[PDB]
Amino acid sequence: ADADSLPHTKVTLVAPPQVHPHEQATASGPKVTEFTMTIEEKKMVIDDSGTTLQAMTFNGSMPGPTLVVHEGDYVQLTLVNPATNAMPHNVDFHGATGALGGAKLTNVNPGEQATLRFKADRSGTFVYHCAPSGMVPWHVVSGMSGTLMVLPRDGLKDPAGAPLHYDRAYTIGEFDLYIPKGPDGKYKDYATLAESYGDTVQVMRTLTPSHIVFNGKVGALTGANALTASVGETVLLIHSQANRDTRPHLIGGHGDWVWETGKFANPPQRDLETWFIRGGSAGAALYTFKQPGVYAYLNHNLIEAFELGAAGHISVEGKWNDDLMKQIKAPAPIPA
Amino acid sequence: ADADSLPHTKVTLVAPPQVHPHEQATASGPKVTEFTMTIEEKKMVIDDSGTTLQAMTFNGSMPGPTLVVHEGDYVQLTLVNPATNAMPHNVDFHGATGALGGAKLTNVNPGEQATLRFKADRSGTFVYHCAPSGMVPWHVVSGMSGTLMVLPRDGLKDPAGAPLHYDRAYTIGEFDLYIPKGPDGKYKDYATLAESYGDTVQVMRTLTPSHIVFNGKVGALTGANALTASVGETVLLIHSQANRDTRPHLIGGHGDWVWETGKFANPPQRDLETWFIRGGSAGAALYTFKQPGVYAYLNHNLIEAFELGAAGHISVEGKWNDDLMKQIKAPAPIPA
Amino acid sequence: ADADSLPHTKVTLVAPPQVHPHEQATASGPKVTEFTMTIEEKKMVIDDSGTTLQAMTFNGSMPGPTLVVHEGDYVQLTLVNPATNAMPHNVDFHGATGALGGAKLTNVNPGEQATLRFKADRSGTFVYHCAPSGMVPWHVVSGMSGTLMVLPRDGLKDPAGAPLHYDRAYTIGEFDLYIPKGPDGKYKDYATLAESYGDTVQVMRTLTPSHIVFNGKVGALTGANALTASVGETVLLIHSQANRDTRPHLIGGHGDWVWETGKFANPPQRDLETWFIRGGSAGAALYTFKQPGVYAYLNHNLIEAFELGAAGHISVEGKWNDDLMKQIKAPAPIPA
Ligand SMILES: [Cl-]
Ligand SMILES: [Cl-]
Ligand SMILES: [Cl-]
Ligand SMILES: [Cu+2]
Ligand SMILES: [Cu+2]
Ligand SMILES: [Cu+2]
Ligand SMILES: [Cu+2]
Ligand SMILES: [Cu+2]
Ligand SMILES: [Cu+2]
Repeated sequence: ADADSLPHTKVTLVAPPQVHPHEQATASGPKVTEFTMTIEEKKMVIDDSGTTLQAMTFNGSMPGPTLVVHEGDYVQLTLVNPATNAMPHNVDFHGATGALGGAKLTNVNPGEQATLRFKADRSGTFVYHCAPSGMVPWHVVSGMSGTLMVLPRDGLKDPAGAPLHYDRAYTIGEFDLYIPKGPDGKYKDYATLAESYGDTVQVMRTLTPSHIVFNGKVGALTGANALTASVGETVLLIHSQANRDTRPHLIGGHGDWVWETGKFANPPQRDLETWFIRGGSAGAALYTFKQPGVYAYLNHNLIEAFELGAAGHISVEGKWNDDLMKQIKAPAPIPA
Repeated sequence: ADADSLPHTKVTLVAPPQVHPHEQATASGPKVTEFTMTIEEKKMVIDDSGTTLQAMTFNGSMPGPTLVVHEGDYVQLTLVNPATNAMPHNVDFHGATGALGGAKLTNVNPGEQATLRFKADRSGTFVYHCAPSGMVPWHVVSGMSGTLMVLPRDGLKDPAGAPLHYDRAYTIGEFDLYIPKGPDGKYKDYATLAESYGDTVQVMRTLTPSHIVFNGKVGALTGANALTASVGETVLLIHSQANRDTRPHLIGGHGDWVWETGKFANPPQRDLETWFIRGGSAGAALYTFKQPGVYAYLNHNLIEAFELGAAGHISVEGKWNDDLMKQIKAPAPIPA
Repeated sequence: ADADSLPHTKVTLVAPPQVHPHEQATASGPKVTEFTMTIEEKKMVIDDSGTTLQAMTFNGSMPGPTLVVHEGDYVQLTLVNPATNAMPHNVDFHGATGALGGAKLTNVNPGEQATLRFKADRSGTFVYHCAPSGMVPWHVVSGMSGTLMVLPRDGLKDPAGAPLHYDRAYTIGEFDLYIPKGPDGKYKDYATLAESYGDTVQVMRTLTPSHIVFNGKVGALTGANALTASVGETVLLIHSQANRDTRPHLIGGHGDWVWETGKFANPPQRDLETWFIRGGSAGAALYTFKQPGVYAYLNHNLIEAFELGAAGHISVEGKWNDDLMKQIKAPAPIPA
């Protein structure tokens, strides 16, 4: 079980909301799984009015990509901070043990890279985020977080030990954003990342976000970018929030099996209407679709969802089942 | 199990905080349980200073009445929107599957009605609320929500499978309200429902409620309207919050058995001091009273309870038990 | 089991973050455990800029000391309100049954004392706090709360019934503070406790704390006051929040066994990254350290932790384990 003598394999990451190909149950023994990520500081448009955010990312996306391994594997990560960036970064994995999650060993300035290895000995969905000494909250709320999923080697199980299987996995990162407003009542636009600092920290101290978005912008998971599924398919919905609580709900569906604290050695709860992800954690839910149609997935503080942006769509094909729900009489004039 | 061939029965609903008569464990087979609700838009007084709210309700109350059925039954609801109302409404049941909880099939304008049927296949306490496209948060925080309780056919059980029974059930809906203040520092009073819209949405965006009330007003469950019980009685306390988290506590008592996520196929937790209802869900707790006296039931963010209004009273008759608690020496001067 | 015929023993309390000496598993039968606490109203400095708080305490500390007994014991407490204080106080134990937790029987004015006894029949960590009629939120957020820990007579157990043992226990009280700012943008300093009242209640109503501290001040658990442990030691971390939610996280570690609702008759959850303490409750977590180094323990809303103060340090001695984590390549220039 000395990692230096195990087989090494390289994985290619994919952008959210997809998750890279992987096995659930596996017959493999432990290995060293190698990953690479590159930091990207960039301005982005987060809404339909042109509001911008001076963002900081892992691999260009919010959230960063999901990494998937099995309990007992070793994660080997090369973190690259290109010289086009202006700030120093690092990475803290909540799934790792020691040295502030690895943040003490991965401090890279622009133009540097570093390589860390850690044993993934605990199963579950865990957050990873940047955490530079003295600038922690700002790097996290500007985009620097993602999920590491450590599956049990035997796959997911229900409370009685029966196997659970998913057909598709989707990853959703939810981000509370603090965009300053100027004296004319409009959101401010900054020329550089450093310029946004001072106004931004003052808005963070009110504890009131201007916007709360799934995957980088208002409406990111709607229209042509909605998630897709069919009747009879089982989906795994991974949800991460690295700084603030959230309470996910699928309108028209449920959480058939949910790990709200996200740790797969504990039994899941069933039939949930709305579950709770603690700020600084990732959780997971399974659902098998039984009816076709458009579904909304959102934070069930409804003001956060519909006024501030934390909502997305799932578009599901198949045949309608009148035994589960039926319109007995359509809307019509009250009888006189 | 085709609902068109099952026996149909009509139920008469009662106003909160009572719950309509029902069986716990039952020997009946599945049936179609028919209900009717009528929407009422009305101005109400929510506090002792005369502050009003341009409210929207189901059946005239906040919360709407609790509906009770058994797992495997079908719920058939006729929703009536009278022509005295000004807005369109609908209903989303978190306990149902498909068509946005039934909201896509129940869109009624003033002067219309519609009838929906759905299978109640999952046990637990679930929220139901209005959800009109583009106006969701406003209809919910103005009053439009209630609870649907789906009991297991065998009644409630503890973690080891032993039967649990309640003598009385009470339903509490908790509502975060966003009442705008004018330039003189006083709360505004609006002539019509539509006029309150624009100021109200601006207060919702701060995420800071002006008031947080149980059942429609500050002090609704105090004085002559306090809940009542006696020593040795077991009560079921159902608590719903359709938009914001809350953390219920019984001062002087406990939660003997609690389902905080509200889903009866999961084992309850015991001996809780304070539990947690996620915004967009209903939960339930059982308690057997052992001491007489006045008890307070409240949201244990104490500022929310005592400054903003989220607190109520339970008045309990019976005999005091000095083995559980005894005053050894009453307040007296410190000995010199 | 008549408490008047049981053996009585007096315990001497210690200041947080330590906990008074006690047994875990015990062969003793029930007893009456006697404690004394004295109230102290005092001004304190809570940060490095000189900001003061007109505070109210139990025994001079925030939080008050942790009291430890075993399930079935009786707690006998003498509460003393010295005549140097200006206000009336009392105590509500969430672990007790009846008379508003004992608050109806312990109303002491300055110059008075009173003695209460109650059966500790439910195991777990429970909050105790002051609760004077009409002034409840203010006495609690000014400092008046602590934890009562009721251990099972057989000690802590895992979900399968296996014994769990801790080598050290630490108690952390987290306090949301509402310090008013004057017209010059600086925090106000008050000559007396009564003078702070009116400005303070207005800040409480915004629901936005100015500061959120562990054990009385920003940086209380850092530097020479950091908590200490060694590799291989198992620590019990007790965390109380009497008014507002919090979400504890150990950077570089985990919660090996956690009771987030704090009630030891329920099975713990394992491998948690971040857990959740409901406002108005205390919870507990166990962790066995595997790596040496400085660890941070904090509220994982990172703005609350690093901008408002809710963070502390644990300093751990021992030998580094490269099989759990290893730096493969230190930060260096990207290869060209
Ligand atoms: Cl919804
Ligand atoms: Cl209380
Ligand atoms: Cl952290
Ligand atoms: Cu960074
Ligand atoms: Cu973290
Ligand atoms: Cu409506
Ligand atoms: Cu809903
Ligand atoms: Cu007091
Ligand atoms: Cu309390």
